[PDB]
Amino acid sequence: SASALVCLAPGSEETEAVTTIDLLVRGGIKVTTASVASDGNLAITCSRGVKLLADAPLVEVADGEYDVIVLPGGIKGAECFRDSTLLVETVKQFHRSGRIVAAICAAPATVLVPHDIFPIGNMTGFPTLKDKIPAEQWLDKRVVWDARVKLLTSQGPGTAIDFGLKIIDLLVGREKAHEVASQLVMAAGIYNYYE
Amino acid sequence: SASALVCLAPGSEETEAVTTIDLLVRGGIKVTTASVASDGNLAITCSRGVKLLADAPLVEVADGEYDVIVLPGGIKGAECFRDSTLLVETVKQFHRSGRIVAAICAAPATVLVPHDIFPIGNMTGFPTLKDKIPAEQWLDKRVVWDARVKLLTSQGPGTAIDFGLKIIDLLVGREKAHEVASQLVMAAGIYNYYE
Ligand SMILES: [Mg+2]
Ligand SMILES: [Mg+2]
Repeated sequence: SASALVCLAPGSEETEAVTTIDLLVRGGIKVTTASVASDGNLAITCSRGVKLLADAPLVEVADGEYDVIVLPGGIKGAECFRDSTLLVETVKQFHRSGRIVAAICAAPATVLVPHDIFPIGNMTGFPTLKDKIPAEQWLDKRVVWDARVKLLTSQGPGTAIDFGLKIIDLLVGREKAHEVASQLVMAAGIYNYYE
Repeated sequence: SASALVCLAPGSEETEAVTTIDLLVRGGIKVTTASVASDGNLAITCSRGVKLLADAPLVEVADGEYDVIVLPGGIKGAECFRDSTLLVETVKQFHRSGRIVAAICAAPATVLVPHDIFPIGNMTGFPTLKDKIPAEQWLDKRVVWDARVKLLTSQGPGTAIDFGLKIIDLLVGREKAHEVASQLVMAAGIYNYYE
């Protein structure tokens, strides 16, 4: 029953987006990808040229019943998100309605901080952009989950597995996260949800 | 100047394919994606439903002068590769002309073994498919580079970074592989090609 709205824009980071989508599907989460292209185009060219088809334009699915909204990074993709009134309103509405906001890489500093969506809360993002996250909020962790504000953040292409697994934990739980992790041949430095 | 031909078929594993493409581009390698087993259609639905647009049909690019041919996994995609005469012949021709064959996940066992492409090569692949690789050829390692036959293999979605980085090391050098690795925020456990 859990569901995720994964946003995509021209210049989104394709490893971040695709890894996350794949993991969520493996976790039994229904995924809808939403284009935030300004014209509604669904055929998105990502930051390294990968061409990815979104399922729907954001305006058609933003009001949907999703448990989490996911913001991939990629500098130009994140700038598109920042500059989209609809995207920002949608993020705010997920937060205000008690749902989860998940953002990786460039997205925290580029989207969340300028719009002051989370004035209180811990967050991370891509490390070269750490001076764009307020110092009292920054943590240098692969994933940061601040349950007080239901904000999940993560750092870069290489933390996309950690990020996706944490979304699975938050939507479906530890058993499913561990199950998905066990499928991947993941590196020892990524938490695998069993103790 | 280095270039790569990344093959895509219905059911290819999208994290494996996309992570590899992204890393290669970050390494300064020109990447062409080719659809296989689709009668020329460029829209490829991957194993978890991610839809990619390939650059060209394989038949149109198979005789390009790429330095490496990359075979993503995903069991259905790898079966399409196995069952495509053009794919198999292209892989053989890359090898005979002194170029690299790179295969991940289901691709070694599904494509390389049944066609006896590398009959005494050493190789890895997805662990649950160990029984599909002749016992004397199997290594259980995140990445295997058999320099004698120019065969690069790797294990799963979670080894796609390791796989892509070794391609960069081989085609454009260790310093570039480290530069790319340093961009990613990689997990502990993955080799970063530093000094
Ligand atoms: Mg503040
Ligand atoms: Mg044999």
